Amino acid sequence: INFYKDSYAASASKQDFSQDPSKFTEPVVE
Amino acid sequence: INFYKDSYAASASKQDFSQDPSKFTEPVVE
Amino acid sequence: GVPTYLLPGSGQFLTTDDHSSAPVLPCFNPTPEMHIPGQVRNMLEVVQVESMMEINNTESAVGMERLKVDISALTDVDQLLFNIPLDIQLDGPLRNTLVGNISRYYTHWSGSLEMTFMFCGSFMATGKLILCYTPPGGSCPTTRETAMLGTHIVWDFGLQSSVTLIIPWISGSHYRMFNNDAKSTNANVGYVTCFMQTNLIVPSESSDTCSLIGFIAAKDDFSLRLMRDSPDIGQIDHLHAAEAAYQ
Amino acid sequence: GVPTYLLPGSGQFLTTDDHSSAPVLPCFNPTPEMHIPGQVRNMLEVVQVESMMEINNTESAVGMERLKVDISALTDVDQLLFNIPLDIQLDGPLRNTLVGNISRYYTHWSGSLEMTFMFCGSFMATGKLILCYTPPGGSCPTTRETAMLGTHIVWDFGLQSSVTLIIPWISGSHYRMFNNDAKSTNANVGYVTCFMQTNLIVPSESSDTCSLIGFIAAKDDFSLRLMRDSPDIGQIDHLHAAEAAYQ
Amino acid sequence: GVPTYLLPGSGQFLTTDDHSSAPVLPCFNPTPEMHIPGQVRNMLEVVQVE
Amino acid sequence: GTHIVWDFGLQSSVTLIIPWISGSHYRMFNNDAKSTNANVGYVTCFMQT
Amino acid sequence: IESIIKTATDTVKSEINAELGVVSLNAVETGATSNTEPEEAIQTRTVINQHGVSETLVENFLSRAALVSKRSFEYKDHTSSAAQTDKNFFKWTINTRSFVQLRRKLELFTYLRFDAEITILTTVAVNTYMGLPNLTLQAMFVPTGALTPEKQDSFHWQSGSNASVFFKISDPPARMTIPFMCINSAYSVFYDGFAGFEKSGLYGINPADTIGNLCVRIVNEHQPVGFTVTVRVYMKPKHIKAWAPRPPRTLPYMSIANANYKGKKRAPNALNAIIGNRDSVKTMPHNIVT
Amino acid sequence: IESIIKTATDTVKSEINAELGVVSLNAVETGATSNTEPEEAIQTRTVINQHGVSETLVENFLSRAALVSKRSFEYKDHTSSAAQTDKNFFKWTINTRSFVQLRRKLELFTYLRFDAEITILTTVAVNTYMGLPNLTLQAMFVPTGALTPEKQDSFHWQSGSNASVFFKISDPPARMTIPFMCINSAYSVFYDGFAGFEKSGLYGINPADTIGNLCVRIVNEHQPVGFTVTVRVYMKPKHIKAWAPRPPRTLPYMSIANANYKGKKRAPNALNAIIGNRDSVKTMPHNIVT
Amino acid sequence: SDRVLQLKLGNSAIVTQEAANYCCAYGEWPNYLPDHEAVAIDKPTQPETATDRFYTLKSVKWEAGSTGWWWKLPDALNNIGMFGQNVQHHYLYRSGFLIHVQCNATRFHQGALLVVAIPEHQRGAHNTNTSPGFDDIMKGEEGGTFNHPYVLDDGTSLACATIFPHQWINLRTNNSATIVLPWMNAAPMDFPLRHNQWTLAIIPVVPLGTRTMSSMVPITVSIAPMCCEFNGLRHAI
Amino acid sequence: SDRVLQLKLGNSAIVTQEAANYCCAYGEWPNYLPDHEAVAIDKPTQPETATDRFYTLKSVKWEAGSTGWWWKLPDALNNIGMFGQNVQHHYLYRSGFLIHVQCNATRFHQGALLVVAIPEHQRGAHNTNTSPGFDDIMKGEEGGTFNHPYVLDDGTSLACATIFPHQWINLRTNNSATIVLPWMNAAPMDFPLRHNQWTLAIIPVVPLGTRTMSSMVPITVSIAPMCCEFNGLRHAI
Ligand SMILES: CC(=O)N[C@@H]1[C@@H](O)[C@H](O[C@@H]2O[C@H](CO[C@]3(C(=O)O)C[C@H](O)[C@@H](NC(C)=O)[C@H]([C@H](O)[C@H](O)CO)O3)[C@H](O)[C@H](O)[C@H]2O)[C@@H](CO)O[C@H]1O
Ligand SMILES: CC(=O)N[C@@H]1[C@@H](O)[C@H](O[C@@H]2O[C@H](CO[C@]3(C(=O)O)C[C@H](O)[C@@H](NC(C)=O)[C@H]([C@H](O)[C@H](O)CO)O3)[C@H](O)[C@H](O)[C@H]2O)[C@@H](CO)O[C@H]1O
Repeated sequence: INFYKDSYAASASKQDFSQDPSKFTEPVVE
Repeated sequence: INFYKDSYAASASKQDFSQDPSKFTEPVVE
Repeated sequence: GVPTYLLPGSGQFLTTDDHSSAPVLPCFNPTPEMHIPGQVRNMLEVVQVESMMEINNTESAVGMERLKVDISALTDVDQLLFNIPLDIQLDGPLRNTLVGNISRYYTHWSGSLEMTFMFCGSFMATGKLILCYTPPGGSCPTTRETAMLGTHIVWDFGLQSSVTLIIPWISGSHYRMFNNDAKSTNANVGYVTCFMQTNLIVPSESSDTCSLIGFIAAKDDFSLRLMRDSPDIGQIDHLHAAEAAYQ
Repeated sequence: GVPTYLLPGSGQFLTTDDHSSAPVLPCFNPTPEMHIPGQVRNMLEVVQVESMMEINNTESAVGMERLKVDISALTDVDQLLFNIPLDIQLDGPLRNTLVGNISRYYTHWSGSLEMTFMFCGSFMATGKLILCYTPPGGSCPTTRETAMLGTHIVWDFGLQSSVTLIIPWISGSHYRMFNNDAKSTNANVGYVTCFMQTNLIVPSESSDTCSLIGFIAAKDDFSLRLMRDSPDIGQIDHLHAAEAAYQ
Repeated sequence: GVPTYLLPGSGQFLTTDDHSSAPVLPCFNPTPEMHIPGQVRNMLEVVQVE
Repeated sequence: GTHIVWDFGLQSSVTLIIPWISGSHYRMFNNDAKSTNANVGYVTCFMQT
Repeated sequence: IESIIKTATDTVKSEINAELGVVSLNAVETGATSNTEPEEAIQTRTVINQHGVSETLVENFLSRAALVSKRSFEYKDHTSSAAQTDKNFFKWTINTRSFVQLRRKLELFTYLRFDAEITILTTVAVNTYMGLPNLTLQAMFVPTGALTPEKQDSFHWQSGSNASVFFKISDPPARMTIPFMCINSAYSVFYDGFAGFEKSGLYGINPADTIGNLCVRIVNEHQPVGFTVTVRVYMKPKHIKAWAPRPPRTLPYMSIANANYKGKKRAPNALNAIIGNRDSVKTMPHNIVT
Repeated sequence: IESIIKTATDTVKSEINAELGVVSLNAVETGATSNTEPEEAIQTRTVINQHGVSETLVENFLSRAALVSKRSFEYKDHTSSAAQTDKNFFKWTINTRSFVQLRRKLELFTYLRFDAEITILTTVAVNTYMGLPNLTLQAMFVPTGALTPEKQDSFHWQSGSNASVFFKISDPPARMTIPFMCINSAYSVFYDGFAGFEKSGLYGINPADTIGNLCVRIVNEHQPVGFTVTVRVYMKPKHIKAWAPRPPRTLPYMSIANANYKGKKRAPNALNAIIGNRDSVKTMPHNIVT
Repeated sequence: SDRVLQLKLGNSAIVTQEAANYCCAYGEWPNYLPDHEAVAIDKPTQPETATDRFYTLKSVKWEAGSTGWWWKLPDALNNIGMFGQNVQHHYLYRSGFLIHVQCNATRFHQGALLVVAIPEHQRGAHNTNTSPGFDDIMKGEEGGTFNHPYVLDDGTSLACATIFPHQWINLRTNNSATIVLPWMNAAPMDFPLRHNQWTLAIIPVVPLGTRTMSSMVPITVSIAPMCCEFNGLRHAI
Repeated sequence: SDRVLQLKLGNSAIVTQEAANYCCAYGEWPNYLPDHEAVAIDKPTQPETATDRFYTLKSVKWEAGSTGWWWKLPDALNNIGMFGQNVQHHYLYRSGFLIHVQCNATRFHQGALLVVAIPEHQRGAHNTNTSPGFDDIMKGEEGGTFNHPYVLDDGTSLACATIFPHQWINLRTNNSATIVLPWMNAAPMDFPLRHNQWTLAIIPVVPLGTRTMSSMVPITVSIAPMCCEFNGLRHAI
């Protein structure tokens, strides 16, 4: 919980489960 | 009350009143 | 901000408090729960399992001999065979039982007990016993005609290897308590006695002395309150290799 | 005001806590997010990229020679070429890999590995290898007929510069753990061995010794738990010019 | 009461913090706002004057 | 192999089924006991207790 | 049949039975406990039993915070101390087996899955008296087998990825929850085997069931005088699932590495006499005298 | 294709393959990783995999509070001390490169955008012992290149516009969040160039990526005795976006100003031998003996 | 009804007819490992009737001064039949067990057998700080003998061992015990050569006694593995 | 299908036909700087075919004891063609790159080329605390040679350099690598004379080997800038 006026003040955001490993494992075009 | 992001952080769960003593007192089949 | 004030008890560590605390490992995912057989959710499930009484807690009874009572053919009638003290909070034949060891983590207890005795003579061994529960008050009954005035079961162990003596919860108070006083009106459960109802009567090729294994469990009206440290384990030193955990 | 009391853990600084804290610069507007290529949201994305195993971690193999395995024509059949130890939490051919270095920030790991071997002889170089994964239990297999009883791929590198040996997750437990014990049943993954399935057969104007580059990645069933400091970097001093940050 | 715990940064005085604080004079009524010419709400207004 | 364990305490009888386990549809006599077309295998009895 | 039990069961009133057929006599040999009800044994009354069963819940029975580690060390200058001594810091492999009250309670089960709430109490004593320093301590959680620091000002205390808690002696005790960490779905309280592929490994010890390491230093540089600093670690199991109950430990524990036994010299809790002796089986030990 | 991944992927059961056409054999030379599934390599079973992936989230992987600065200084009268000494105050240009656990973790990426949560632990030791003073410290955030104070009672400590935090040693550690401050959308963890228009500038150092300055004094006038005051600064990156992963540092770090390398003298992590040596490529290093 | 019992697994069959209503351990029947609990991703071999069949061990002589007998599972079976071959050729193992313990005597004999299956019977040694070695624990098909069965060789108690899945062979009542064990491990599968999930303990609580003609009374242990799975096929260890 | 490749940019064309399916770095294609990411407010010059065209560098001799070659972008192109003139006359620069690395040999030759484009390859020096100078880093069209390519001249690793956008030239399989690089900077545009966004590294992981007639085997680097923008027009620097 955040009672500060700046949004950077908040706790860490451990909620981003989006992965795109294919930009490193398949960076090929065909 | 729990303000932590992990569910294991919570207080103890003293609410499970399910009993099955017959798996120790009657472990027989007939 | 928020106007606050600290109460008495601020900053204390009660070992029985119930609070959330800081996760040492954030985003740790514990191993998935797998079904394991035999889950216990309440210690009264264990306490209802019958386990061997050490009725033969005498000298010369060595180890496993303490878990059986040898009965023999007698030549006098109505004879006493054994008796059992009944305070599960104390040391005695009930202490190293599943009902006894879990109860001695507690101080207060209520509820009926069952005593199951298994006759372990031969098939040819016949006889009748009377298993008497005496509610407390006076001395332990020593004659059969005094003990059968209390709660009793009469058991022919001819074809029947087992009976149950229910020791019913007969107490003035809702609970009985341990206070290190065996003779207390808040503690004493009374007595279990066994008598020859007829006689152990065996033929010549059966063993003339037969054994009884006694069990005790709690029933499902059983309750335990006021959790305490167990008097059954203790230490006055550190254990071996406990220093090796610091090395 | 509000009646409060401080819990145990009040005033502590856990380095893994997760709280809002005071903005040092109020109304600071951070620079607008620009799209940058190659964003990583989860370290398992990195761990699935195949990277060179240092299978030739021997003396006289100097620097870059350690990242290839030279195979030669042999005059005996079924011959062992190389083997690979498989604990990614330990030092060995898997440690300085993308799967190895990220895993050694962790203690617990699950999931399949892939091993990709690139044959780097000439076009005229022909031959068949068998790449065997042996699940743990006993010693590393030294003969071909012992190793092919485990998981294997047979690879003709005639037109085919690469194959993949999937090392499937075959473990009793959900995770394998590092505890600084390579031979532990909770740690040991088993073995990868390579054998001449036929022979490296080159003509006179090809180089008679050919090289294999081995890769390892993790698959997408891969998981890492219990974050720890890496044993791969360390210091016993301050670095150069670190004092100049105080001047 | 309320189970609490103090965080790191408890008791600190950050000179850029932004909190309500105790009124030294309760029920003080400040002088009514009068319109004054030339109010600046943002320092970039000044910075655009040549 | 195929077995039955028999307590003859109250039980005067048991049956050991010798199941038809043969490569061929039939087994044949040819005056050769050790022939793969002839030999049925063995029945043995052991003290279980 | 599994059911929700919040109170002990009621007693129903019963009458006189005189029946030729269905049975107080059961079958022990099946391994089943007697299902004989008190209604079937004696002539009962109706009792509405309102006795709660919540204090014998396994969660309540095991979520007591219990002393698991107690380490004193000298807080002083350690230029000329022995190489055995804790030189302003100790490490501790977290176990539940060093203190026998928690050990016997956890060894009532074969399998336990719990989160470990770790509470750290620090007391300090002057080794003349000038006052007690409000010292900062670092407790760093290190995994099983991982690198632990070797001196007080080690660069392993920087905790780039290890969790460390900093706490002061004047503060409330440091408190962390360690999760259920095992690679298995439960800890093995007893492990009947070797956790290694060779035959020289330790019996009874599965390192999967080891929580980890508490590496506890004093962050402060040493004072001109010496102090004895006692760190007590408390563990409260929580979110507890327990499987397969066991006979309780009767004999005194000998070691933390195994279940070795000696017994006491005499009854009670001797090798050949667990319960204290009475004179005969017909001797009543606390007979009421009238 | 970008997707939300909260658990590791399930394994589907597979059967016997005997097919003339589509392929366990891929193309390394394209730079692509092998897409060979275990279903296509061996004959698999169905596994519903419930293993979470949240601990390898880059936010969790990097939001550990790590030691970034550790400065001891004498708290005493500095009338007659050397002009090198921290005379009751130090300044520190905030870097992530002085302590190698955080440095290697942040140098796993090319670009990082994070807010810096700064935690300040202060410990004090007496230089005979009379007790520890509850001293007030000032930590003043000063931008890169801006004016820092030159003495303890400097008039630069008035902080008309610089953010200062005042904190006591008996308090919990001082904690501030520094925002993502860079003039760019990310910090450059590695900077392949010069950040100056002449050819004499420093290589590898972009001052855009410097957070700023911690100017930390003791606010108190000096006591009649001297104290050693150790200030430890901890940085937790948070709200982290990470771009372009890199090979991890293998050789030991030499400096904080650059990526210079020496290696260790022998394997492991030597210049010509990163992994420790075995005897041959067919020697198994921890072979099970039976 | 409770006495008559017929146990057919594979090519093996057992008719006991002085039985006492078989014990299913914790009310749990053996099953194969389901997909939502599975870990090892290779397809397991489930040999069915080649392994799920009664394996009779060597009989032990029930004698007057006997203390007890124990066999550890799967270790008592790891070198027997096609179960032992699947154990030796695979890294991983999972099965249940059907244990059938057989001991008859005359109607003039007396004696009680606690037949108890102990999960994770971590044995303690007596009067020493040294843990039991590999040779003390891993006896195989021969099994071991209890040293101090009154504390179950682990400092606990024979008296409370009825908390474990057990039956009795009281020579009055019955001549056979039958315990059905499921998989009992914290892990889904296991390496069968270094870990024992169950210990069958057979203990003389009441000793063998008679006054008729003294015969050798044996105790015969027949163990059927149930729902065998084997993962991690390789060469024989 | 993967082998045949046709690369037309401006007046330049490349047909490689022993290729291995081109690498788009991080799955990102070069674009012009959009208005929501733009910073410099003057209208950029986008010279299109005058700069977005293949620039061939000097070839390097692939030899037996070769360690590796590197070129830094845009620095290798800052003095070539109309790209170099737009670099020298503008303060700001933004482009992507199409790198085409060419090396063929016979079917009797062996050798593997790691062709890897490293973003922000901050080079470390060996065995010193002094940072590399301007002359060590800014080589221009000639490029540099790896000192210790096994740690990529920055104390890391060749072995993990496949985390970067890369292809291989294995002389068995292919004779050309093709990496398509987008803009890779923390800033929208950049001053091209003091900062290198990409370093093309070309490293002999497997050395050149044959037993046929020894010919000079060259490695030819053709780099096409893609989507060039130039802001801040002034005199030539
Ligand atoms: C305290 C009191 O009112 N009377 C004492 C007598 O009880 C005592 O007689 C001995 O009592 C012993 C009690 O048995 C336990 C117990 O307290 O329940 C059994 C416990 O398992 C055991 N604990 C451990 C860790 O071994 C515990 C322990 O040995 C004692 O506390 C040690 O003192 O004892 C037992 O029945 C003895 O056999 C019996 O003689 C007499 C001494 O004769 O002292 C009275 O003060
Ligand atoms: C601790 C144990 O059980 N056995 C020790 C042996 O492992 C050791 O043999 C040496 O082990 C070395 C291990 O490699 C690492 C590691 O711990 O993983 C590789 C790390 O990258 C490296 N870290 C750094 C910062 O360089 C680390 C470090 O060098 C060591 O911790 C320093 O002690 O080592 C490696 O494989 C060696 O080649 C190998 O000989 C033996 C010594 O022979 O000691 C055992 O106690």
